[PDB]
Amino acid sequence: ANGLITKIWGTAGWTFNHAVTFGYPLNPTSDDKRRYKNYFISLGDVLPCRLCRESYKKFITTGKTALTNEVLRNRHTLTKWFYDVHNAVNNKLEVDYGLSYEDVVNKYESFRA
Amino acid sequence: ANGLITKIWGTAGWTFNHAVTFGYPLNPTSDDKRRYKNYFISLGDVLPCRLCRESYKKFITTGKTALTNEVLRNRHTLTKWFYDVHNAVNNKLEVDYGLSYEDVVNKYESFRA
Ligand SMILES: Cc1cc2nc3c(=O)[nH]c(=O)nc-3n(C[C@H](O)[C@H](O)[C@H](O)COP(=O)(O)OP(=O)(O)OC[C@H]3O[C@@H](n4cnc5c(N)ncnc54)[C@H](O)[C@@H]3O)c2cc1C
Ligand SMILES: Cc1cc2nc3c(=O)[nH]c(=O)nc-3n(C[C@H](O)[C@H](O)[C@H](O)COP(=O)(O)OP(=O)(O)OC[C@H]3O[C@@H](n4cnc5c(N)ncnc54)[C@H](O)[C@@H]3O)c2cc1C
Repeated sequence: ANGLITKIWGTAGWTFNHAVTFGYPLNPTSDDKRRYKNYFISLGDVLPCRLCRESYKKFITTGKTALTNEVLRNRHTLTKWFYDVHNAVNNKLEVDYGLSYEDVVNKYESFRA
Repeated sequence: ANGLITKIWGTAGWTFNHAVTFGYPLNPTSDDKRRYKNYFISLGDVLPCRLCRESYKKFITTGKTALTNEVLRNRHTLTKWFYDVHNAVNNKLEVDYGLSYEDVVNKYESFRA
């Protein structure tokens, strides 16, 4: 019983991590790509819910949600990828917020510093 | 121009990561220690704020907030360590919340699955 109910960390986890993708450079270096890739892989090892970890790991290594080098090309590809991952999880949970990738871009860019 | 104002990611970041520490095993294996250690080091590479990343990296490599092997001993040590890191950032920002470690444990344990 090492897991915590999603009520406390679920949304915070999504918001923080979407913000992370929007802080990615428009034109990243080889180091930026390596660092962010390692972060998102490690993220799967620490989600406070076993089933969540298993599902996440499956998503980032299969289909269009797979974390590949193409996903790390730029801010656009990284933000789109995580957006897709979030939708993949939503669908598995039988929900769909009908939010377009553009709605998300407009939302997070409103917080650009 | 890659940063985001803290209003969107600050609180979410603390909440999600404190939750991560409470999901850590009571009696971790060498593998668990390595995986969580790598995650918390990588977290410093992706905060969407330049000086925030620098401060965090300095906090986890020096002083009482250093991420040493002892911090990874068990759930108690890892959760206390991140509570200390949060207080270190608070002190740097001249913010005082007065929350005790016991208050934090009570809050997150109430969501124990
Ligand atoms: C990596 C990760 C894996 C998870 N895996 C599981 C799991 O396997 N099983 C389980 O029970 N729970 C899982 N969760 C939790 C879950 O996805 C929810 O956070 C939770 O069920 C709470 O639901 P919610 O309806 O508040 O919405 P969230 O999905 O918490 O609410 C997110 C908010 O973001 C918006 N949003 C919706 N879709 C998108 C999108 N595609 N992009 C950007 N914003 C969007 C809306 O504004 C919405 O209110 C996971 C969380 C994370 C962070
Ligand atoms: C690693 C990291 C580094 C950051 N660096 C900076 C920075 O350099 N400059 C800047 O302006 N902002 C920074 N921020 C943001 C900042 O820490 C706040 O999140 C933000 O100012 C909003 O403040 P808030 O009052 O909601 O409090 P947070 O500090 O967001 O609010 C956390 C909430 O957690 C609780 N809490 C407070 N202390 C503790 C504790 N020790 N342990 C557990 N819970 C506690 C209270 O319930 C509180 O409402 C950083 C965030 C992270 C996640």
